[PDB]
Amino acid sequence: SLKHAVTGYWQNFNNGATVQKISDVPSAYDIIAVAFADATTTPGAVTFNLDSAGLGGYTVDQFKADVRAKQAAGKKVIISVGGEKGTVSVNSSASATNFANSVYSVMREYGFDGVDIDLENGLNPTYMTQALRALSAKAGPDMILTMAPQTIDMQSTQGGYFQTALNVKDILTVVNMQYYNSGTMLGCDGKVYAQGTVDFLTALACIQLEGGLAPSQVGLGLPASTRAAGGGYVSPSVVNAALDCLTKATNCGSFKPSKTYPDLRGAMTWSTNWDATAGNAWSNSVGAHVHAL
Repeated sequence: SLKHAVTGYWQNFNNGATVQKISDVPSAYDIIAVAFADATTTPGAVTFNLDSAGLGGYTVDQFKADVRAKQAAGKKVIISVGGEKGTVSVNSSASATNFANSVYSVMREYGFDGVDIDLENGLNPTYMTQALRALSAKAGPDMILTMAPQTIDMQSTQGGYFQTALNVKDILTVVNMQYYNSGTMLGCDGKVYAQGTVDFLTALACIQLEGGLAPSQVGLGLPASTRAAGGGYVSPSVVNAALDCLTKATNCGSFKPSKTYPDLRGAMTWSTNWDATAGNAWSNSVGAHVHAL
C-alpha cells in the first residue's frame, strides 16, 4: 500500500542487471522510482530520455501506457533526479526555478506522480527548499516527494538533506535513506555502527525518527542483492528484523530504540532489475513483511 510502502528503483539503462519494462516490475512495489532524469546545459534543469535502444526497443508510447497501468493498479511512479553519475546542481534562485519548471514538465509529459531527490554531488538546503516549494505550487498537494540521502547526509538535523526534509516536512512522502555503500556511522545513541547489520538500520533510522520526521516519512533503503552495491547488502530477514524492531520492539539487535514507531513507512531497494536477477527474493520477502505491518 502507499501507507506501508516498498519503493523500488527501475533502471532507465542497462548495467548488466535484468532488463525490465515498467510492466515487468513486481506487484510488491508501491512506489516505482524511474532512474534517472538527465542534467542539461541549463543550471538546475533536467530532462528524461527513455533508453529505448538499451532496453530492447521499449517505446515511449509503451512506457507511458505501462505507467498508466501501474497507476490504475494503485501504484505511484515518480522520476528520480541524480544518481551516482548525476551532475544536477540546485544552488541559486535561477537553478531552483529551472529545476521546478523542468521537473514539472517531465512529470506532465510522462504522467509521473512526483519526484525523488537523489543528488549525490551536493545538496544545498537554501535552494533545494525553494525549488521544492516552487514545484509543489505547480503539482499540488497530491505530489509524491521522496528523497534518497546517503548516510553522511542524515547524521544530524544539520545535514543538507535532513534540513531540506524538515523544511518541506508537510509535503514530504518518505526519506528512503541508502543504508549501503557506507563507511561506519554514528547511531542516535552516539555509538559507531557498520553497514550490513540490523543495528546499522535501526540506530541510524532512530536519528530520523527522533529528529523531527514522522514515522511515515522514514524508509529503510537496501541493495536488492550483493550485485546491486559494493557493500551493505543484508538478507531480507535482516530488513524484516529491523522493521520489527522499530515498529513493534521485536527482533532488535544490540540497539534498542527507546520507542516503537508502528507507522514506519517501509523499505526501499536499488533496484527492481537487480531484484529480478536475484529471483525477486528481496521483494517477495520484504514486500510480504511490509504489507503485513
